[PDB]
Amino acid sequence: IISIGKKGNTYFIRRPEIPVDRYFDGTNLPTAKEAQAIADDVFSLFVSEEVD
Amino acid sequence: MTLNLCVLTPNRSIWNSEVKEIILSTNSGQIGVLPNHAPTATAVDIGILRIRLNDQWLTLALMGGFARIGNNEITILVNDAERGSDIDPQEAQQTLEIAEANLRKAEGKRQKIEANLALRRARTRVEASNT
Amino acid sequence: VGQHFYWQIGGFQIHGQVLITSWVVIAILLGSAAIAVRSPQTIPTGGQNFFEYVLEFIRDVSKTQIGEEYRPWVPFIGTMFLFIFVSNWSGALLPWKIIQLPHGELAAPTNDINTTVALALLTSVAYFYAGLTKKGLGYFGKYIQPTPILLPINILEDFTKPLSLSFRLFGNILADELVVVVLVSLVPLVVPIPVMFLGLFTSGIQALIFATLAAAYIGESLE
Amino acid sequence: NLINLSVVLGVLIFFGKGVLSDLLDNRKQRILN
Amino acid sequence: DFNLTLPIIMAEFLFLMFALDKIYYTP
Amino acid sequence: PLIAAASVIAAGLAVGLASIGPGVGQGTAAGQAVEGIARQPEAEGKIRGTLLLSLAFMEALTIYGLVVALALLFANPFV
Amino acid sequence: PLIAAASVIAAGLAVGLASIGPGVGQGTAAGQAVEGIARQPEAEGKIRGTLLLSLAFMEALTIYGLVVALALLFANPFV
Amino acid sequence: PLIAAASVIAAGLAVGLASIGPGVGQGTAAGQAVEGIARQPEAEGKIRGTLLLSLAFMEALTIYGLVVALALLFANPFV
Amino acid sequence: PLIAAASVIAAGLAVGLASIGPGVGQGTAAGQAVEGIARQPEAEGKIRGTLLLSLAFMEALTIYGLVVALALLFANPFV
Amino acid sequence: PLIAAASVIAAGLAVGLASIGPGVGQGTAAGQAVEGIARQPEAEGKIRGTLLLSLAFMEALTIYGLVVALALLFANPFV
Amino acid sequence: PLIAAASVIAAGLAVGLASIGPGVGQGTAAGQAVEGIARQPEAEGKIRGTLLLSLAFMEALTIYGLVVALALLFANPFV
Amino acid sequence: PLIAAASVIAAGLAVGLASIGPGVGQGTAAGQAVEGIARQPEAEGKIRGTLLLSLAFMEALTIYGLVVALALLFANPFV
Amino acid sequence: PLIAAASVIAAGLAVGLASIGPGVGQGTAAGQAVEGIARQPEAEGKIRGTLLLSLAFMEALTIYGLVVALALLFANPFV
Amino acid sequence: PLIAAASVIAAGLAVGLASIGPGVGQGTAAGQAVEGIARQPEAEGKIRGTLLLSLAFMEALTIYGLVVALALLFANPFV
Amino acid sequence: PLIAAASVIAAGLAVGLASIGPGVGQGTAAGQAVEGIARQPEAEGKIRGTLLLSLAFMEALTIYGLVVALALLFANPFV
Amino acid sequence: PLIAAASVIAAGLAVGLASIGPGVGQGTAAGQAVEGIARQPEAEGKIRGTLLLSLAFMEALTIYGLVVALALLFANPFV
Amino acid sequence: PLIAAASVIAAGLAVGLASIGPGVGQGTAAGQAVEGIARQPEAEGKIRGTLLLSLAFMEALTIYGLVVALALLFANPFV
Repeated sequence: IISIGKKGNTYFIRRPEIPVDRYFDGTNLPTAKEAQAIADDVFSLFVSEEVD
Repeated sequence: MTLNLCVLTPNRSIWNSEVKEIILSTNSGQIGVLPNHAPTATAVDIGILRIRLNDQWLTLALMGGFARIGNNEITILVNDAERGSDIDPQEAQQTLEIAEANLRKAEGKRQKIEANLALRRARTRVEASNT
Repeated sequence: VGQHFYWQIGGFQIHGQVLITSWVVIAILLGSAAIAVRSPQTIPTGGQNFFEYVLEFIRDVSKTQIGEEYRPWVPFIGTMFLFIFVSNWSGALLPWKIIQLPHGELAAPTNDINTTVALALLTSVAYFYAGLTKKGLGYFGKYIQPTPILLPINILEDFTKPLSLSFRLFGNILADELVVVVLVSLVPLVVPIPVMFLGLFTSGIQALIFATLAAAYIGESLE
Repeated sequence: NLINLSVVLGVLIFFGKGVLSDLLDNRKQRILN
Repeated sequence: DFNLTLPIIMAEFLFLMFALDKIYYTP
Repeated sequence: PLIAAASVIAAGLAVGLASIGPGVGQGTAAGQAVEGIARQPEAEGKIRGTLLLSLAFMEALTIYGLVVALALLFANPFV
Repeated sequence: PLIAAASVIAAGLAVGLASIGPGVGQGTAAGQAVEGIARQPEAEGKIRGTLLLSLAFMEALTIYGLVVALALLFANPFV
Repeated sequence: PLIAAASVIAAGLAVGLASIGPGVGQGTAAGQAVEGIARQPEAEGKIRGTLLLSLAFMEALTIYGLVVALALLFANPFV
Repeated sequence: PLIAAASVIAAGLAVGLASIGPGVGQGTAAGQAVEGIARQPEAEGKIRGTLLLSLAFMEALTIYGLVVALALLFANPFV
Repeated sequence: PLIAAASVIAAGLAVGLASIGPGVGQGTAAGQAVEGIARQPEAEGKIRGTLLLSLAFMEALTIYGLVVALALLFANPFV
Repeated sequence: PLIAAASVIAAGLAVGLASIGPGVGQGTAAGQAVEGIARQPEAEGKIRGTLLLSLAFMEALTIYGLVVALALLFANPFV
Repeated sequence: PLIAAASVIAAGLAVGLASIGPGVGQGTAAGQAVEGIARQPEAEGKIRGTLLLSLAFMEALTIYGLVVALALLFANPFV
Repeated sequence: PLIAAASVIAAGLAVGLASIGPGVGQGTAAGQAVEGIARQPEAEGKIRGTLLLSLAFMEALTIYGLVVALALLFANPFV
Repeated sequence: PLIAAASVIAAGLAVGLASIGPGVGQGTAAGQAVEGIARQPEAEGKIRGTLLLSLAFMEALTIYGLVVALALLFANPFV
Repeated sequence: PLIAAASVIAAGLAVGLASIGPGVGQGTAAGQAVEGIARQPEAEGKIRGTLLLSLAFMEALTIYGLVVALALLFANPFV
Repeated sequence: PLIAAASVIAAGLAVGLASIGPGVGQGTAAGQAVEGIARQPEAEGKIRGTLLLSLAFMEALTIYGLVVALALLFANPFV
Repeated sequence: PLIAAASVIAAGLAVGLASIGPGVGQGTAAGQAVEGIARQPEAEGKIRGTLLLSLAFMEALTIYGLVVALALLFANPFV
């Protein structure tokens, strides 16, 4: 699971029963560089067929 | 003497103006484009969009995209573009060194694409000192 | 029609057809040095506007190719380049018809074998003299060995690389020679003018190609 | 050999005086700047 | 016809090369 | 003798083949030239420059076989 | 005499072997030419000016061929 | 005689077969030359610089057949 | 005689059917060369190394045919 | 005798027919190498080490015929 | 006389026709190889392994014709 | 006899026209081999094996001519 | 007599000319084969289920002409 | 006799020229089969079906290689 | 003697050059066909019905030379 | 002698040179045909109508080969 | 007689050399035609028009020499 909001990742990091890693944050504006960071991580996560 | 240039991006429209030449860098070619060009559809990726306006040869570096570059009304659907001299030299060189720090990390085939994109961020950044 | 000799004996039967052509072209080339630029200037002048463009062009085609040690070979590029393309001008352009030398036939320096083989040998032993200082003084011509396929080689190629550029200019000067003479041997002068410009094409093109050719040999020679 | 070759050479060298002025139009640029 | 006409002319061309190199290239 | 009888056939075969290579040469040259012109009718001066440039090379390749054919029949050294 | 026979078969094979090159040349040239006119018809002035300038060199090659083949067939020194 | 016949046929075959190959090569060379004069401003110096080089190299390649042809014709070492 | 008549045809056929191959070879070697130079107008620094190394070595390939052809004419041990 | 003529022509054909082969392959490999350099200038040493190896194998195939050329020319234990 | 004069021409045709195919082969193989190296320079080890493998086996294909060319002339059990 | 010459020329033709094909084949074979296993650098499980099988089959093809080379070289049945 | 003199050339031409087509055939087969297998790490022997079969069938193409060559050489009722 | 000489060479040229087409043919089908199974090895059954269904006639071509050879060799109707 | 061995060589060259033509056409049609079943095995019956229709036509293209062989070999109308 | 042997060698070379082009034609047309059902497996209503036909036309080209085959077999006009 | 042998040879060569070209012509024409049927069946009337007209003109091309062959043979006012 990928978390995108800091409220989200703060909820997520308390419970590791759900397999969760690689959380990021873009707040008050989705900046093109932050959306590109999300794009980079999810594309590099898909280039391995581990994740479909 | 020019074309209608529209370099777009997800949340912005970076540089809509008229310029003599367009030297966008694809993977297979750094296709120089200039007025009355026949409609080509390039897959423009990492590299500088060197353009030569008659004032000066102001360069802009784009992280990737696409360009339905046709008859003087082109739309270079760029992923991420930083126009002109908005990029800063010393921070760009330190960013290249940090990209080297991200280049040597780990992990088989999963993370090497992020390593590639960090290297290519550095290739975007080399434009700054060249600007 | 006869490219062999002038009967100028020098004890060992030397060809004067090389001699007089080489003399006249060499003389014009060295004597254009002060047409208007005997007192040169920062602000370009009469002969300066000729010479400095050639010098900068030579630096362009050389420093890229020759390498870090560009300076000891700046004469090497310019002499061969200017001399050869101006002598090709004199060979394809300068007429000698109504007055004929009783011994031989003279139109060009590079016509005879000796001229161009001498120039080629010059460039190639200049390559070897470059490799003298700029390679291991044990092995300079026969240095490299891959997984053995090149055991007699890297010297067999440079045996004939001088022969390569020599014959390169051989056939190309004989080319314009024959093309000029045959159509005049056919019909009066005014008919081949459509292709005399073609004969002038390669005559003007030989400049840059021989410059970058022997300069590529010299860029190999940096090592 | 002289006649036709010298006429086409005159064509060449008149265009070539023009081209030498065109080379002034390249190096005069740098020396004038 | 090789025998020695080619180096006999090559030596004078070499002298030309060096002297022309001086009188033109150095200034 | 048959020196002329073989000179004629040699020059014929020469001038026959001497136009093959530069033929398809000038062809694909013009093909890519006109493709570049279609892509840009603005650098056309600097395209036709490079078109003349190589077309003259091949039209000087053919005159090689031409002058050999002429030095066989008209300006023959042997007979 | 057999020399004239050799000259005739020479000229035949000369004008035959001549135009294989020029044919495919004009072919690929005109093919890419019209497919480029499809991309941009507003360049046709210098389209023709370059097309004709290459076809002129190809036709120069093959008229060189034909005219030599005729020089064998017509008044020739060796016959 | 027969020596002259076998030499003139050699010179004609030499010029023809040395013309046909470098012509086809020069063709694709001018094709790739213009491949880039749609990329005008990065091209008119560098493309011409390497193109004159390569194309005069191919001119040399066929000139090697030419000089052999003229060696057979004019300055025959045997005869 | 007939052995010299075989040497002379050997020389011309050697130079022709030798240069026919390196011609289209180095031509297609250009075929991507100045295309790639137009693509990347900055790496000529080692392009003119790697090519012109290739071209010097195929230049060697055809002057192999030359050092055969000329020597078969002037200095042949047999005739 | 007759065997001498057969030998010199078997050398003259051998040079060209062995040289034509690796020529076009060397050309294709050189074009691909320079295109590689131009698409990825961040690969220089690998491409040079491969293209020199290519030149090595091709010139090997050339000398593969040139050795029989030398054997026919200079020293046949029968001729 | 005819047997040796045919053995020598057989060796000539053999060394001519043997290396011509593997020439184009090794060249096109290394051509695709160097573009593969340009695209993916990382796994270069087994890549060059395959390269040298196939090139050595084509060297075997041509050394067959070579040992023919030599063993025919030198150690001949016919004459 | 008159058959020994026809036998040795048969061997000379056989091994050469045997070797011409394997080379051109192994060319595209290895070229697409290195290309595929360079693009995808990991899954060469049975691929190096199948490369070796193809090279074995084509080396078997050319030694199908090498057997004829021996059978036309040795003092074997009738000639 | 000419009987075995034609039998040997028959055998040579038979094996050489049965060796040419199968060569390039098996080669393009192997090239496209590694194209196919190198992309998808599927059951590589299963994907070879067509390649190895066709390679055997092309070897059968070869062995046809080869056993005809052996029947011409040894088991010849004519000579 | 002369028929006894001509029979075997007719047979060999027949088998060869009937073989060379099937080689490059079967190669294309094999390679496209592997490239097709590379897309997905889904059916594979009717893929081997069309493969072997074609291969029936592609080896019928091999039969026609020597059916106009064995009738000459084994029992020549004229001799 | 003359006419008999002539008919023999005739049938030889006949059914030699017969099978080559469709010998590659069958392979190309099958290579597109296996791509057919690979891309879509949906209309396998119609693919293969069109397929057998093409391959039988090529089969008959070979039966042309085969029936003229059966006419020439045994049921010779003249001889 | 020279009366009817020419007729049969003419028939042989006729049916030989007949089925070389029609074969490649059948192959390419049938390949694109089955590509038709590779992509759109629904036009088989007239895909069969243009695959049975137009291959009937390519055969109609070679039924002329049948004509010149059987024209001399049944009744040669002269002999 | 001493004539009409070359006549029947001409007819034989003429039918095959007539069928070679139009064969591959109809091949590529019908190939792109059935590719057109694959791309759309809506203009099937114009498809049939162009296909039939092209291929009929191909048979016309072949008949332009077939008439020469038959009139040559049957009752030609020469022989």
